[PDB]
Amino acid sequence: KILHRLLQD
Amino acid sequence: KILHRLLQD
Amino acid sequence: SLALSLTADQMVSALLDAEPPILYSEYDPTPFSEASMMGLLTNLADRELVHMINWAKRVPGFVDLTLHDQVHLLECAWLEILMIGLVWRSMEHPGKLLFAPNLLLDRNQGKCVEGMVEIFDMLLATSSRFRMMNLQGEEFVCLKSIILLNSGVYTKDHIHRVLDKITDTLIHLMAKAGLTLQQQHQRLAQLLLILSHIRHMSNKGMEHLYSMKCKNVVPLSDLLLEMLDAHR
Amino acid sequence: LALSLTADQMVSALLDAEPPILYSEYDRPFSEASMMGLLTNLADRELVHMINWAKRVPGFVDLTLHDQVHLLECAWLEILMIGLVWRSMEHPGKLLFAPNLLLDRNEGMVEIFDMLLATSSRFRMMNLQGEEFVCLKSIILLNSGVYTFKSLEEKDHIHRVLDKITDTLIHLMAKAGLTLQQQHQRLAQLLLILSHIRHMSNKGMEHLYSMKNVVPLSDLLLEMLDAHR
Ligand SMILES: C[C@]12CC[C@@H]3c4ccc(O)cc4CC[C@H]3[C@@H]1CC[C@@]2(O)C#Cc1ccc(N)cc1
Repeated sequence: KILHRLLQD
Repeated sequence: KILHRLLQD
Repeated sequence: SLALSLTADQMVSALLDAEPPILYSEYDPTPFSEASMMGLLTNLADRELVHMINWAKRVPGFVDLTLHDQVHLLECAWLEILMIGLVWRSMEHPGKLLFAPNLLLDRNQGKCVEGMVEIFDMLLATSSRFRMMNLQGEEFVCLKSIILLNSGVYTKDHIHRVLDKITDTLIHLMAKAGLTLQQQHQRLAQLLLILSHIRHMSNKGMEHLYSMKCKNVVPLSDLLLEMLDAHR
Repeated sequence: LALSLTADQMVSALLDAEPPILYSEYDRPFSEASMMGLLTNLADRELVHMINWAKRVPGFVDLTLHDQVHLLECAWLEILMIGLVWRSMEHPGKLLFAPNLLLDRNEGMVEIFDMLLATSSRFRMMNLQGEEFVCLKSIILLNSGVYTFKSLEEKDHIHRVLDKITDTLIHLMAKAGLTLQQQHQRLAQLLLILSHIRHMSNKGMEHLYSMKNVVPLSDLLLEMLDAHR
């Protein structure tokens, strides 16, 4: 999900 | 409404 | 008017004496289906509402309010009050919800109704939280009356004045049990933040109750429908 | 790391982490769908800053990615609402979604609008301070999804950080000259408002589920929608 990838950054 | 009656009784 | 003059012990004793009784479900159980289990729960909730209305009138300061304000507060908080009571009497039964002394249900039985397992796990988690915190009965009646006065106040200075006194009563109980100043305001915060989750569970339950009226399978009482209609 | 922060180190860390106030695309003819598009477009751009703000909140990075996702999926709308209510405090009877987007009271959205207005008037009446606002917002992030989490399960770490923020709120009120009784009462008043913020968020999710109709929604905003439904 997008929330996961944005938290990864 | 029924709530009126029970609050007054 | 009169509530503001009580002491902290007089407030505790007044709230304890106003506690509604633990009602019973309809006996001869027969496992449950979706229509039968929901009929037992809505029948129980309707009978508890009558006692809740009289319990609210015994909450100090609640009678000083206008009839319209008493109606509004109960219309907004009735499901939260049912839930915190269910959670309270389910404390000493981990993994099970004591709806009634003859109606103790676990998470498995919540799957008879679709979408009820989510509410069940939320209610079970709240009970475990209270059990972990070692919630006392004196603290419980304070939280329940706080729900009654706070849940509808935002949709009035006298109500907030009574809320401050129940807050003083909460701190007075924690200082009684020997809790330090740091432990008092930390436990106060923990208890009040749980009310946010109780509000969340009520909102989720209202949607189910609305979709339940739109099903017409399990009957709902006129009183229970009027409390529902106030949230639409 | 978060357990070593003093009360002033907690406030300074939360103040430095504050996201910016973004601007709307408001101009000129306005359909009810166009007004909503401006709000959903604004909320989507705010979500990107909230995600990076959350990583700056002490203790949030100590959590698993799964729990960080869960806390944000449950609290994102509450945090948008308390921020809107905060920056709308000095504007009685109006909601400041953006500096160029100041909306007054004048389908069903009026219920959400009046509730947000009442929250803003309640904050203004209490004379809510910025140091208190940043504490309440971080409490919402850590508390709104803690009750919806196997046994591996240090969620006592969240309650440890929650107790640290509670000590921070009390330290703030003690500096303002409030007696011990006034500190406890104000602390209770602030946290009871979070129940109404949860109520507004749940009613907002029901409206947002209805919109996912003609008004377009971003891909991130739709993922946050699927969490509550
Ligand atoms: C109000 C409610 C039934 C009665 C319950 C009840 C009864 C008595 C009581 O002292 C407390 C409670 C608290 C929980 C209440 C349920 C929470 C779930 C519920 O809202 C329901 C339902 C429902 C769920 C799913 C579907 N499909 C339909 C209806």
